[PDB]
Amino acid sequence: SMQDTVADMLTRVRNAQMAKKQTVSMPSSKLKVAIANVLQQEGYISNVEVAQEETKSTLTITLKYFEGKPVIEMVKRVSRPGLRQYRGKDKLPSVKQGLGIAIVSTSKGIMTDRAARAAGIGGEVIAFVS
Amino acid sequence: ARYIGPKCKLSRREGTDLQLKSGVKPFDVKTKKANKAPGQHGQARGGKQSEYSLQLREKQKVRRIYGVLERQFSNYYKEAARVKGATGENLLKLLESRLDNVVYRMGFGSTRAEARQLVSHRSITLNGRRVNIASIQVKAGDVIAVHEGAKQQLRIKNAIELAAQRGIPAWIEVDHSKLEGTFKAAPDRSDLPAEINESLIVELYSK
Amino acid sequence: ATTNQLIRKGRTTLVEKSKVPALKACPQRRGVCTRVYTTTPKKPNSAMRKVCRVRLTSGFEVSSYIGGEGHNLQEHSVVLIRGGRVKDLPGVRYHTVRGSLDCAGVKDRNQSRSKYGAKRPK
Amino acid sequence: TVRTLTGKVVSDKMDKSIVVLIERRVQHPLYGKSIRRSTKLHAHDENNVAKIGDVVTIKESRPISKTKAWTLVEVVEAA
Amino acid sequence: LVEKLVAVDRVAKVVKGGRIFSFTALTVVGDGNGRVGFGRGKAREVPAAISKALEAARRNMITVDLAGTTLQHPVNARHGASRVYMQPASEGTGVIAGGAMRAVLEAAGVHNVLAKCYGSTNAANVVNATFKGLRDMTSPEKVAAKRGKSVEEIQ
Amino acid sequence: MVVIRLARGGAKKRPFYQIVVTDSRNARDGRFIERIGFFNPTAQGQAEKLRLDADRFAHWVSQGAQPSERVASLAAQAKKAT
RNA sequence: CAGAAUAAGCACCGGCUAACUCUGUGCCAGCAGCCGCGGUAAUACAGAGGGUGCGAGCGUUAAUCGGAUUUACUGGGCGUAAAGCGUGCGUAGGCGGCUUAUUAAGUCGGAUGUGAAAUCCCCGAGCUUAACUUGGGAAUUGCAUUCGAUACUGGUGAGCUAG
RNA sequence: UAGUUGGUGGGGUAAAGGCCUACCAAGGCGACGAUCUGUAGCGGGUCUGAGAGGAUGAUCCGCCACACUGGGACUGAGACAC
Ligand SMILES: NCCC[C@H](N)CC(=O)NCCC[C@H](N)CC(=O)NCCC[C@H](N)CC(=O)N[C@@H]1[C@H](O)[C@@H](OC(N)=O)[C@@H](CO)O[C@H]1NC1=N[C@@H]2C(=O)NC[C@@H](O)[C@H]2N1
Repeated sequence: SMQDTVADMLTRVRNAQMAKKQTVSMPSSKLKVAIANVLQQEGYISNVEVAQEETKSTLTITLKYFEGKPVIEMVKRVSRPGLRQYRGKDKLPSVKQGLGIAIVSTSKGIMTDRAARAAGIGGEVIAFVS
Repeated sequence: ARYIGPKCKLSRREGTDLQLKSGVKPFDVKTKKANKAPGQHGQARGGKQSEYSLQLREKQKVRRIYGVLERQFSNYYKEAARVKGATGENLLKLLESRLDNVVYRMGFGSTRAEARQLVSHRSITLNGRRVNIASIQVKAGDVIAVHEGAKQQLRIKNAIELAAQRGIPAWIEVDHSKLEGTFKAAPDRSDLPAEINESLIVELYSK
Repeated sequence: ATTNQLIRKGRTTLVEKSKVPALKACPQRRGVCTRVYTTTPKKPNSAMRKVCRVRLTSGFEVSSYIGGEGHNLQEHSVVLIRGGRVKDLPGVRYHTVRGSLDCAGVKDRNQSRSKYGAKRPK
Repeated sequence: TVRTLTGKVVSDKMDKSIVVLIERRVQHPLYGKSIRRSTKLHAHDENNVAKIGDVVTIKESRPISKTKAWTLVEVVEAA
Repeated sequence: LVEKLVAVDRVAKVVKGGRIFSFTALTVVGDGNGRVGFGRGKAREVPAAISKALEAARRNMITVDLAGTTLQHPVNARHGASRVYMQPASEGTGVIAGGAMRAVLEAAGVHNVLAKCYGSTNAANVVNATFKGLRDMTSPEKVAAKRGKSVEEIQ
Repeated sequence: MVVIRLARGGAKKRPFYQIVVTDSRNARDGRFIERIGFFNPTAQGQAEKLRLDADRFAHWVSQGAQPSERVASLAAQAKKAT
């Protein structure tokens, strides 16, 4: 059964980018929307939309392609249900010598590792994007 | 221990003048066998070598001129690596700071071996006291003089006359009339010859 | 392996067996020569190579090669043995030190004298 | 100012004594995964108020018997 | 244009009444300022194989965007069963790498780098892996351009 | 009893003493309660010869610690110097 | 004060690996860490000459870690190279859909106490230099108490329907 | 596992305590490894390693244990005492 919806979302985005799709859709959740907002702010994706039919909620993401290649080149799930990963403020990972982002869930909300270091807090390392 | 024996074959093997003789007669007239290795199977300079051969041959050339053995040279490299800066220039500065080499560059000895013998036989005073260790590190603003009994030595007079032909370094201010001098600063890399390559030595010691 | 499998049962390290069991973690051993003889090499080598069966102070009986040309050993000699294989001889895992206790140094030898235990010529 | 623990009672058969199970969650030193560990502490309960299944608090004290060195403070929740 | 000869091997082909022997050569050419390429050559004799390998190397070249004299970021690359890891280093470190990586890095103009091979160390495969890693390495300007941001925003 | 005494260290023929407060039954260079200074009878040049923490010395004397003869002489000399 | 007077050996030279020839012997004598040398021109055995590396030392044996991503947490695999149980059901356990309130166990942050000295590292000091001795720092990545944060995981209450 | 696990009265100790004793109850530990068995003094540290790890516990410092092999107590502030 499905036991990691965040990993499902990341895999959907990865496969859509590899297949050169324009948009990608999934069932929605607040955590997924929070991650997508960080991606949009950092500029890896273009637009985030949430639609509601009744109790169902759908998340739609518009993908970006610059030159020939997709903008999101690498996206890796770091923390997983079988192995949770927590880091302090001094040991937050850096992706590609600061050229990528690490998505971190902290007590002040989801941010990048750069913002987490600026705020001087740690948290759970969700994913690496580059 | 210090190497004792023939210096000309040592210079020939590395393929350059190692400044191991006084210099009254040039290297070519002194040896007549340059471009030939000392062995009967000795060949020309154009013989190809491996990278391990080149690195080793550079380190041996660096050691032979200063008269330093392997243990002390390895300790020199280990200190230079620890000190912050360029490792090669640090090693060159350490080699150029030895008391015997400073005495030789002050012109009190025709060769570095003569300078070493002068230092060892207590003929040299550093900052007013008689020392006998050739490996003493000279620091900035130091004073090296010739001892009273050491003065009036024809070897010393010939040494200073021969040194007059060479150019006195910039970091050494020497009064030949009083047989005294002051080491002012460690030589920079530009002052030293550029034929010495130290990247090979650093690679060899850092493998 | 999964993380849970690693937690339940970790990784296993296999011990390495010594290639010189009779020395018993000692640089050398003393023994009594039980039988001195000659053997033939395994192919593709052919010779008559000198070996001795020795009983060690560790409680083991082994075979040890005699290096060099010309030896004065025999039964009941007391010898010192070190480690070292002979390769083409099956089952010879040790060497006999020349010129140590009863074994003598090789004769008329002037290079590599520290091996084979020959003193300086006059 | 006195060390205290919260747990659940797993035995009340003994006279004036209870066995409370304390649970903690730690990281595995090598593999990093969060695991759970359990310890059983005998505690002193003067009036036998505690029963099997309640959630209780116990504080450290001087020894009362061979195995009991903790004493009941209160019953947080009842079965 | 610096040219390095990484490897030379003698190969055999069986025919009736004997074997035909040949030579293969692998070469890496570069300009020392971010342009490098590699090639292979086969011939009955060594010099012709070397010349053909050099010609192929000059035909197959790429441009690499260095950060000074070192890499922009850590690189993981692989070709077949050969995997390579490369890491930027501070000035004075040197090229701490195996010979096959070293030729490519020096021809490309890298002066300080720490590198490692995992798996097979076959020369051609290692050269391919290092070549791919250098080709795929990115830079802050390209990252900012692709994300629609500024390099100061990227940091 | 509690004593204030000298524990020896340094090299052969060149002793260097730490001034320590300790139980008298302990070994000379072993377990101690607190170190409050040092003494170097062969100091040359810029080397310091005697440093004593007078506050800790007085505090420990007020609680019954007994200085040795050498330590008492050193304390008197340090007080005279300062 | 006297007078060069009292003071150099060891290993190696086929490739890995810096350093090559001549005699002697002829699958013998022998060498060998691995691949391998020796069966009449042996740069690989023994001697000699020459050279190379070290130097009051030089080699051999033994032992630990490394190279070994060759037990792979960092950091490996299972169609044919070693490796998916013959196939199901199911116990302990591991993991687990969406929304909301609350808690604060995991998680994160601050403060305080502690983490002996010596040792390691840094700047100095004294030894003719160095080893060595020594002043002061830094570090001791930990532990405990207490005060905070609530995104995620866990607990509790309520609700939902895509499993 | 049957003084075993807990309780009460009493004894005992410098002092808490099945430490001992008489009764009362049937408890206590264990797959988070009890019981049995092999090996081993522990730490600060030392060697190696990029690190994570691996190996180690001479000389210096702290703690523990032992004194030909076992069982005891006396004196004393302190010993079950090289
Ligand atoms: N293989 C023989 C196939 C025969 C087979 N029977 C065919 C068959 O049955 N059905 C047809 C099915 C065809 C299939 N759908 C298409 C396909 O195979 N896609 C994948 C292959 C892509 C492409 N085709 C090959 C390619 O780009 N190579 C380059 C090339 O060698 C060289 O670069 C240049 N430019 O020269 C090198 C750098 O020097 O980088 C290589 N790149 C890479 N090396 C890496 C590596 O190994 N792993 C990981 C990743 O890093 C790899 N990328």
